[PDB]
Amino acid sequence: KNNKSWMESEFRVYSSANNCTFEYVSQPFLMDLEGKQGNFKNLREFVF
Amino acid sequence: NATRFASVYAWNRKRISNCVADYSVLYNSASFSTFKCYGVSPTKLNDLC
Repeated sequence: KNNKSWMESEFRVYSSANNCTFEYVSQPFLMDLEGKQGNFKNLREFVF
Repeated sequence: NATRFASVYAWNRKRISNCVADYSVLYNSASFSTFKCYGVSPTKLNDLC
């Protein structure tokens, strides 16, 4: 309701975490989840 | 620089990953009481890892 930003709030994927061997934080990116209409306006291509 | 450690059987292990440690001030500065090395010189830990 206040300051949307569409940021992640709760993490429901995994309940607990332990024995962490690695952690990293990448560069800040911009994401807007607001609903849109029409053809797909963006393309994201990742190779891991 | 920690204020209080744990017991000798309770010893805590600090996990250091994706970091850079300066070993020159830990040894060449001679700010501690004593140190002893095994298999590697204290001055060789800068170029080795």
